Formats: sequence, structure tokens, C-alpha cells
Amino acid sequence: GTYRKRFNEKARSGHMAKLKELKRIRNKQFTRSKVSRLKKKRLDKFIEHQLK
Amino acid sequence: KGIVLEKLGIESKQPNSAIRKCVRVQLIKNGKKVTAFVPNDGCLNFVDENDEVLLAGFGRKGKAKGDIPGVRFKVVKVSGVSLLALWKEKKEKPR
Amino acid sequence: FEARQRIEEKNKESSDYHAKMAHIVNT
Amino acid sequence: DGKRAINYQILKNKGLTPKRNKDNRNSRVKKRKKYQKAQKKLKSVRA
Amino acid sequence: SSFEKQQIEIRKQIEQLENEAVAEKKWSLKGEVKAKDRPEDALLTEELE
Amino acid sequence: AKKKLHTQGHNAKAFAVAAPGKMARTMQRSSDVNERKLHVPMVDRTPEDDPPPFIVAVVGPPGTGKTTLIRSLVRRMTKSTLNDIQGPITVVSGKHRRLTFLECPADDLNAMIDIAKIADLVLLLIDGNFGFEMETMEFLNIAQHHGMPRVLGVATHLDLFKSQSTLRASKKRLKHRFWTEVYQGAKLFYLSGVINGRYPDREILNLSRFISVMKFRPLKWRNEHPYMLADRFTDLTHPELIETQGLQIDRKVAIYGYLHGTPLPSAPGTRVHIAGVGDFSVAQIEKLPDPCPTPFYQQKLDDFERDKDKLIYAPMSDVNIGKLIYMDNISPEECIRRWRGVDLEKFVPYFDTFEKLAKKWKSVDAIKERFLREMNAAKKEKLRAQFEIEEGENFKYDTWYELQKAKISKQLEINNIEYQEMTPEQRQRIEGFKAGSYVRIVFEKVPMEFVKNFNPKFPIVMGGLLPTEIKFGIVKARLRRHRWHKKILKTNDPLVLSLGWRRFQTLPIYTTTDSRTRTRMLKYTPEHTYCNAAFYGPLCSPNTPFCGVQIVANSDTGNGFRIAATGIVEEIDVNIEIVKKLKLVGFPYKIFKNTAFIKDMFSSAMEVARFEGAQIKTVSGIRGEIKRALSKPEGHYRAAFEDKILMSDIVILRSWYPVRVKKFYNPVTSLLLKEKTEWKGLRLTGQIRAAMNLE
Amino acid sequence: KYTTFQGSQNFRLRIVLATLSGKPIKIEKIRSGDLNPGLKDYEVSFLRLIESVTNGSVIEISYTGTTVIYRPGIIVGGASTHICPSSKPVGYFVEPMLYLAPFSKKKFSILFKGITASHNDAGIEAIKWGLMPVMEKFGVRECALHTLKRGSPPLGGGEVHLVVDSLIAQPITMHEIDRPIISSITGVAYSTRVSPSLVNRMIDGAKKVLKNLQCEVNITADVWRGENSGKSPGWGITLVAQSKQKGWSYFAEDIGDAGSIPEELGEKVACQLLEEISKSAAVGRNQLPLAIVYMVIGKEDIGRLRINKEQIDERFIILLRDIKKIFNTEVFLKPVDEADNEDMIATIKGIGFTNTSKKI
RNA sequence: UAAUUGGAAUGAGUACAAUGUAAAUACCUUAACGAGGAACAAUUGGAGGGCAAGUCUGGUGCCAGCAGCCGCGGUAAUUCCAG
Repeated sequence: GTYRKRFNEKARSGHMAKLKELKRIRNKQFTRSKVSRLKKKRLDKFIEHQLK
Repeated sequence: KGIVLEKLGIESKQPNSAIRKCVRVQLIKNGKKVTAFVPNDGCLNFVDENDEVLLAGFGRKGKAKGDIPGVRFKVVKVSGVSLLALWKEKKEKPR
Repeated sequence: FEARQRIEEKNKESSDYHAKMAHIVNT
Repeated sequence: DGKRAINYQILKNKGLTPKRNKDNRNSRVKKRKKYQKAQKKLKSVRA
Repeated sequence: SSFEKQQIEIRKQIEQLENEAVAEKKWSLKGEVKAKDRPEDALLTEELE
Repeated sequence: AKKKLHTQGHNAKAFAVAAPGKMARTMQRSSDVNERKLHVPMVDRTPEDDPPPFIVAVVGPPGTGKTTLIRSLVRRMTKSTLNDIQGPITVVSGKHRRLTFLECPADDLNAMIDIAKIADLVLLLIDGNFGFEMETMEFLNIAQHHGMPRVLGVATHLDLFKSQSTLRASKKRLKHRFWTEVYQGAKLFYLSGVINGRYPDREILNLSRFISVMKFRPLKWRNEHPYMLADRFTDLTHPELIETQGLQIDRKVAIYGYLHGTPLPSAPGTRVHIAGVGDFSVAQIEKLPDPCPTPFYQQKLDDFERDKDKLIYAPMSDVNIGKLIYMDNISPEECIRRWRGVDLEKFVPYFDTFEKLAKKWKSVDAIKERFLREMNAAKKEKLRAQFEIEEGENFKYDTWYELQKAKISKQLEINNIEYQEMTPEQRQRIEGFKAGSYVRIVFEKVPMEFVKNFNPKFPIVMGGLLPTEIKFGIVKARLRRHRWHKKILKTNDPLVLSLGWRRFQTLPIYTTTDSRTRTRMLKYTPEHTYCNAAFYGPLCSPNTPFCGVQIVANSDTGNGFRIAATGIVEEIDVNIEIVKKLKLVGFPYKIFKNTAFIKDMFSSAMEVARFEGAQIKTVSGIRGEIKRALSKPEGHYRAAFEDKILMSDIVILRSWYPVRVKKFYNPVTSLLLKEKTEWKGLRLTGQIRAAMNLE
Repeated sequence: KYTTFQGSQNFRLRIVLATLSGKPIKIEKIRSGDLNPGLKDYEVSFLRLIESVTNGSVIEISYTGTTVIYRPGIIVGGASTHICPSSKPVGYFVEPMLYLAPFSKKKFSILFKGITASHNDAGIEAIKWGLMPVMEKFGVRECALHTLKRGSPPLGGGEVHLVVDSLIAQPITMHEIDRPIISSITGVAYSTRVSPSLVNRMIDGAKKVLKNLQCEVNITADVWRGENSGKSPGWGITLVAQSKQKGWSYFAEDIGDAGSIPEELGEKVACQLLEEISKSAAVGRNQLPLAIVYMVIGKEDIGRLRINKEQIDERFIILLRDIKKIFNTEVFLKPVDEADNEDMIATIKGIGFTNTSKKI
């Protein structure tokens, strides 16, 4: 469980920064909220409909 | 744990029946509302409304003559004290 | 006159009774 | 004395017990009074 | 006094409820009301269902 | 299992747990701990800024000694030995905390019932040698029904016991006995001795520290009714009024205390009830600076300006449009003329003429504000704006209890940002003397008995009465014999009961429901369960718990248990039709097959005619009807049964006779009385017979 | 007999506010400067209505008819039928019941018989689309008002049926600090015993005036004929603007006159709609006393309501001077920060109010 | 199986003393005390019936069904299917 949701983010801020470097290097090879997201999908459909 | 919403089957004529024992309790962790037997009808005097009850599993082994299937649960403690402790006059209901 | 009251209310308190019972059982 | 005393009811706190035998009190008697009762039955089933 | 005047008429009232619990109850408040216990022709006046 | 897992976008199989066992076993245990945390949502209504002193009330048997116990706690918190403590006393114990001790009288249930409605925290001391006396047990039962305060028991007389082994066994017994009465896991502190007139510092320090972190929960009754404890009592009358009228006057009385609970409204004229005197009303409301100010609070006052010696307070013991609106001299015609510079009975408000309006409303361009690359961007923005207006409510926590709790917490600070803008003048009237504002509220028409017979040793509280509560209707309550109390309760037999802020005896009546078709009265109480009941008296809210007693006179107690009846109230009206069953018996004097002539049930042949067609039944269980009044004797009648009645058989006709509720009412008026114990009200039916020597 | 009001002004309002408070009032000098001094017939008829719904209320009229004593009882209610006298319409009788509607011991199932419209008082359409929506926002959910038979002056013979089933403990604490944006304009045009063509003509006039505004305008065309239409002919229209997001409705109404132009009346009410909206903020001027009361008799908490100074008239102050004489509640008024308009936020600490009468 | 009886026994506890222990406490010892149901008062679940001038529901009489802490009086009142 290298990546998790800690009780306090601020305490583990130094560790989180350190964890990000390890995660980026391992996942570098590949690279080489929903309610707000629902509005984003709706807005794009609405803009496309108006343009059409 | 659950909150006593209302007491079903108060209007039943026939005392200590199966329709009479039912209370409708909503669970606190989900808001799902559900019915539960309160054993030995004279117990119904102890539960009133909004009375913090513990529900358990009823889980009978073989059906009776007048039982109501779908009553999944039984009530054990109310306001922290046991109904069987109340029914035997050991403890008293705290408010 | 009291016969027509004692009968009519007792019929209402049974005709309201089976409705309140059957509304429990189906639910 | 002026100081009010505990009643035996509120001391042991046993409310509404159904009536019981004297012979559940000592298990080595109920074993005795069972076998001595279940030896009379043995004289009645067979000889 | 103000409070004493209330407590006198309570004490006036307190005797009447005491002197009713002593007394023989009304014919209708009993059970098994036989037609010699109650006053003659009093059943029609009371009116019960 | 192969394609079910792949249906989701992320590989379902890739995410798994190293141990099934630990994950599963820990998951159930954690969930049980949570469910336990959840409790039904409530409201606090006590201020964050200025909290009142949490009232802590020492109680118990008198011969143990609670005066010397409270003197060994105030001398370790303020380092100032006191003497002859009487009445309520306030002491600052911390940088923000300041508890208020209150020695109850042990002898008076009239004050023991009184104190448990207001005690925020109750300290109960039970003699170690004598265990629990009746007075402790009686106080615990009354406190639980009204609303459970935080209890911190203690056990004096621990030193006496000769053998430590016997003493340890006794401590376990009391600790176990205490758990059943209160909540398991709560331990009462033990004090070894009072050799120096005070307890050991180490034991007292732990007790003082344990009380400091109490964090008392909010009682339902206390967040609905504004209440206060009277700090110091003051009569404000001219002695010339006293010398002329000659000690007959009802005295103008100023009283002093800390408000609690809910804001007591500052318009003078709210009615408010002294516990044990009667229903009064406020006359003048004034707020003065509190004697005891917390050091953190004092620092703030000192900074604005730019008391260490006295750390305790024991007085009883010896040392715009709106302001244009709310005036009444202004006419509302003048109000708008003052603001610019009609009857409500008609519903449509005053318009102008259609001549003036059609010329005005040619263009709708005034009201068009209220309806619904750069250019493109603008258009997009507009669209977005409309989308938010079109779907905002629908578009806008993990646990339901936490959420619905946000319905309270967001409701709290929307008072606070509202009250803050007001705060110097408007907030006080809107604030209406908020809890802990040390208020000076004065009275009128307080009787002469209250000032003459007064001692500061007994408390006096106020109950801000709701307009629900001010009336007098017959209430439908339900109650049982309190199972400690030996005899069962009787119908129409007076019972002192504490309903709301009031203590009073009334004449109840104990009324079952014959399978919910009516309200039949019993004659007694069902000796182990709640029966539905009724009694005259003051009115209250439904779902209010009361706890009624028998003889409260300390002259006549005996060793029986005093609390006899507990229960809640269901609903309230002003009329309940209430029915006693009576049956008319009769005897047959000539039978036949299937037809009887029954004598001496009805007196006249006209009396039968009021009753014909009535469904008569017998002892034996056969039914019938009564049909015609027999003529030639005046009383009898023919009645057709279903089968041959005997001669040996007794016909009974069921019937219902309505009864009434006797409208006696008697507030206890306990501390208006001189002796203040042994207040004697209406006697029981059994007691009067012995006095009058009847059988 | 302790609070005393002068004059016959807002008479049905003063019986309401005494009834919810439970504070006894005595209204003296009612129409004393008249050739027929004292109460009218319907004001006596309205006092019979409060008696029928409240058990225990004591109502006393002096023999000059100018002094009315009222010690209020608790709201019982139940089901009954009130006869409305032909002076005032059935809707006028309905409005006081709505204030006490969510608080009764039982359900209000009150049957009203009489004339169902007038110039002054509320029509059936106005109460259904104006008063009912305000009740729903507070928390009166299962509230309704059915029409059996529609009447019209001068004979009427119409029937409405007030049915209120939500029996709540207090109105919820409303916060409306935003002017609601009108989504649609909906109006109902009714007519009894007359030509169906007149109703169509009324709709044409309203649409023409409202054609400039860009919003969906739908007017339900309701035509009544036969015994159900009523004893006397007549017509009227009621127009309602509404906002879907906040469920806020604004309305205006009028009825037909003895010889009126139906093109004009359809044009007039739509002008009276937009004139009402132009003076409005989050309520109407005829919806505001229903909502001012519900912030007062709501629970012990600050509510907020965004209102406009054009609403504030002589009539609005007499509302706030009847509350202070009963409930003693100052209504704090703060300016808004929007510099384009003169809106003010009406903030009220509600008096802690319950249901005395509801069973648990 | 017993509705009168009969003497024996024993520690649960209380407790000199010695023992124990760093000192205490308990245990192991052991003077004096300490058992008849009305104690020195075994529990926690389960199977089954019965009762009222009770209530309710249905019915082609008097029955069938549900059931019954509630009856008529009474709570210093009842000894009551001994409870």
C-alpha cells in the first residue's frame, strides 16, 4: 500500500513528495468529482448541440 | 443500532400475535427502514419512539402457525439496556 | 334510535378495521 | 438506627422468577434423585 | 394571605373529595345493577348505549 | 468470472487483498465500532462565546456529610477555605471553566425532585459502610425519567472498614451495583478519611480533574425551556407599604441568576414558573457584569480598556426604516413619507389604473433583467450561466448521520454571522438574554410567605413556560406502578407528580382501551405494565416524561419507596369521554324453550321500551334480545334467547356509563410553607378511612 | 382580553395571530363611526369558522357589535362544511385557514360553499398557484385545494374543498436571499355559463402584451358549462409566472365586469402581472403576509428573505405592527449589497412554535 | 410420592492466632461465630395447557377464530391456578 489516503495529508507532505518521485519513475515507461465531471460532459454536449 | 420510527400493529386486537410485535426501525448507518420483532408483546410497553434500539437477527428455525416471514430482525437492547433485562425487572429504562 | 347507532358504528369499526389490517399485511 | 436499609429484593435483584425446586440447588442431589427415581422405572420395564 | 386564601378553598375542596370516597357509590357506577338497587324509572333518564 | 471482471474499465482481478482473513475479520470489528459512534442528531443551543456555569449538585444521605466534601473541593480549586456553606455558590475552576456547586437538602423530596430537572452534573456520595440508602436510589430514579444528567458518584466512609479484604469486596459490590443504576464502566471515586476536616489532596486532585473533562451531553428538556438558578434573593418594597398594609402585601421581588438553555425573551411579560411557589411572570429584565470572569475573558476586556483576589462568587453566604417602524406615535402614512420624502382585508394590493399601466408597460425592457471568437466565447458563457440556472438545485457525506448533522452545524453559524452584524443593540433584543447572561429579572405579586419563611439553603429555579404549557386541560398520559413501590396505584386517588417545571398533586384515572374501541377506566393499575391514564392539571408538550410520587411529606415516609408512578404523555385535549362499564342484572321468573320472562332488571314498563332490541347475554354465554315490555306486572319483559335459559341463571346486559375527571389541582407550594418538609396534601383513600375509623 | 386592537382593519389576520400564539385578544371599536355600526355579517360568519375548527375558544360580542372578545382554544379541525355568505367570496374564507392549516390536531377537510370570486379577494386559481406553492417551500408537502363546483357573482353556488394532510411541527427556516429567475409564465382562463369564444379572446390579449418577453407562455383554457359552471355567468383569468429552480410563483388576477371587454381584461392582468413582478423580490405583494408569518411562527432561528422596498407600503407596516403586539418579534431589515436595486433582507428570529394538538 | 416430624455434616462468610509477604492482601492452617425454605434466598434460555359478569373479529342459534399484564369493587386493598 505505497499509495493511500492518509488521516492527515499535511503531516505526510514530505513523504507524499518523496512517493511522487518513485511513482513517476516506475510509471515513466507507460508515459515515456464525478458530479462536477457529469456537468463537464453535459456542457460539452450542450455546446456541440448549439453549434450544430 | 437503529431509531424506532413507529410501532406497527398497535391496532391488532389479538394480543401477543405476530402482527402486534412489529416495530419499524430505520438503521442509522444507512437510513434503510426495516421491521423487527420485539419478543413477548408486554415488551412493547418499553419502546416508545426515537429510542435507540439494537437490532439483531431473528433467525427462527422452523415456522410457526401465525408468523410473518420477512421480519428479519429482533430487538435486543433499547437505550443501552437489554429488553430481557427490562422484562425481568432487573434494570430500568434510562431517558 | 340507539339500535341504529350501535349497529352503524360497529359496522364502521369493522369496515375500517379490515382495511387497516390488510394495509399492514401487503406492506 | 436512623440510616435506612437495603431490602433483600433490591439487593439480589431477582425479579419475577418462576417457582423452582429445592433440588436444582445441589446438582449431586438431582443426580441422586434422578437415579433413585430412574431405578424404580427399571423395575417396571423389566423384572 | 394570597396563598393562604387558595389553600383554604383547597382545604374546603379536599374534604368533599374525601367525603365522596367514604360514600356509597352511585347506582350506575356499580356493576350488576339490579332493578331494585337503582331508583324506579331512572333507567330511561340516564340514557346509555 | 473471466468476463464479469473485465466489464469494468480497470482490471477487476489486479486489485485484491494479500490476506482474505485479516481484511474480513478487521472489517467487521471496525464497522461495529462505527455503528456504535452513530447516535440520533440533536441541537445544542448553548453559545460558543459565553457558556453558563455547568451546575453540579451534590446529593446523598445527610449523615455522610456533603458540606465538608464541597469545602475540600473549593479549597483545592481556589485555595480559599470556606465555612458554613449554604445556597448555590459559583467558583472559577480553569481558564474557561467555572462550575457552580449546590448542596441539596437530603430530607426534602420537594427539593430533591426540584433539583434533578436543572442539575447539569450530579455528584452522588453513598456511605461505604451503609451502601446505598433510599434517598440515593429515589434521586436516581427521578433524574432518569426527566433526562439523565452526567453522574459522578463517590463513596465516603471507606476508611472505617476494619479489614482491607472485606473493604475490597464491599467496593466491588457498590461499583457493580452503581453500574446497573448508571452506565457500566463508570467508577465512583473513594475518599479514605476526613481527619483534618478535608479529604486527602491526591484523591481530591483526581476527583477535580475527572469532573473537569465531563463534557456533559445536551438534555432535550433543557434545550426547549429557558431556565435559570437564582443566585441571590431580593425583595424591593417600601417599608411604608409594609407598615401601612401590615404584612399582607404581595412583595415586589428582584431575583438574580445565570440564564441557561434557550434565550429567555426580553420583552417583559413572559410567564415563568418558580419551582415550588407558583406561576409568575417577569416584569423588568436587566443584565449586569458577571462577578466571576474567566482569566482568558478578562484579558480580552483589559486589551479593549488599554479581580485576581476574588476567585469565587457566593452572595447568599457572608463574605433606518426599522426604528421609524417600531414607534407608535408615527402614522404608517407618515412612515412612508418619512421614508420617501390601507386595509389588509382586500387581497389584491393597490395598483394603478390600466390607463397609467398600459402606457408604462408598452416596453418590457425594464423587467427583462428577471427572465431567461470573442462573440462565440461570450455566447458560451451565457449558455453556461443559463445551464446553471436551468439545473442548479438538482446538480447542487459518506454517513447519513454526519450529513443531517450538517443541517444543524450550518444552521448554527448562520445564526452567528446574523447576530454579529446586530450585535451592540439589535442582537440583545433578538438575543433576548442568551444563556449565561447574568440577568437581573424582577417580579411582582410574590406572596408574603416566600420572603418570611425563606432560607437560602433551598434552591429556586425558573422555567420559561412555553405558550403550550400555560393552560389547563386534561391530559392523556400513560404510566405504570414504579416496580420498587409495593402497593399498586388506585384510580381517583391523589398523586403528587412532577410534570414539566411544575410539581403538583392531581386526581388521575387509569383508563385501558378495550382493544382500541373505547377508553374504559380500570379501578387499579396493571401492576407490571404501562396503562393508559388521564389526569387534570397543567398542559404540556406530548412525549414529555413525568415521574409521579405518593406522600412527599417527610413526616410520613417510612421505609417504603417513594416514587410510585412514571411515564410519558401521549396527547392532550380538553375533553376525553371516559367510560365506566355498568351492567344491568336480571333474573328469569318464567322460562320456556328459547324464550324467557326476566324480572327485576327494569323498574317500569316504560323503562323497558327505551331498551328494546338490546343484545342481552347471560352468565352461561348465550345471547338474545329483549323484545316487549310485559304489561300486567310493571317491570318484567319477554326476551328471546338462542337456547333454553335455566332458572338458575343470571342475565347481564352490558352497558356503558360515562364518567368525569375530577378537576382538582394543587401545586405543592413547598417553600411557601414554613417548615418546608412535611407538606401534607390530599390523603389517600385508605388513610382517610383509618382517620374516620370506617371499614 | 389583554391585547387590545383598535379598528376593523385586518380583522381576519388578528384572529389568526391570536390563535397561533394562544394570547387572548379583545378587538374593540369596530366600525363605530357608521350608520350601521359594528361588525358586518361575514365577519360574524368568519367567527363561526374559527369556532368550528378550534375546540375551547371563547368568542364574545357586545350588544353594540363593536367589541369582540376572543380567548383562543387549540386547533382541532377535523372535517366540516362552512357556508359562506354571499357578501364575500369563498376564497376569502379559505386564506385564514391556510395559516393554521399545518398545525391542526387532525386533517383539515373543510368544504366551502358560496361565491368563488370577486374583485377584492382571492380566486380559487390564485390560492392554488400562489398560496399553496409558498406553503410547499416551508415544508407543507401534502397540501391541496380541490374545485367541485365553480361559482360567480351574484348568485354563486360554487364549491371548493380545502384538504390539507401535511401536519408539521413548524414551518422550516427559509433562506431566500436571491431574486428568483422566472422560467415560465402560466395562467388559467375560466368562464361559466358564457361563450367558449370569450375565453379564447381573453388568451389572445394576454399573449400579445407578453409577446415581447422571451419565455414559454402557456395559458390553460378552462371552460365550464351546465350545473357545474354555476348559477350566475361570469369569467376571469389568473396568470402565474414561475421559476422551476426555486419553485417561486408570482401571480395577478381579475374577473369579468358587467360589460367588460375580454380583449382588455386579458391585456390588463398581464400588465398587472408584470407590474407586480416589477415591484417584487422572491414573493408577491399578496404572497408576502403568508410568508412573513411563516418566518415568525417558524422555529427559534433566523430566517432570511430578500424583499423589495416597493412591496413595503402602509399595508406592510400594519402587518409588522400586528405581529409585534402579539409575538413581540422585531423584524430586522438590512440593505443588500447590490447597488442596482434597493432590496432588503428581512431577517426574523422565529418564536419557538410547536404543535400543541398533534398526537404522538 | 409425601403440606406434621427427627437429630447430624459443612464452607460461603465473619474472625483470635500463627503462617504467608519487603510490608501488606489472599491462599494453605485454625480458636470463637456462621442453614431450615420467612434462607446464609441458581441461573440462563425452551415446550405446553388453563382461567374472567374482560375485549376484538367472523359466523346458517349455544360456535369458529385471534387473543387476554386491562374485569366491577379495591392498592393497606387482595392471600389470591400455594408463587
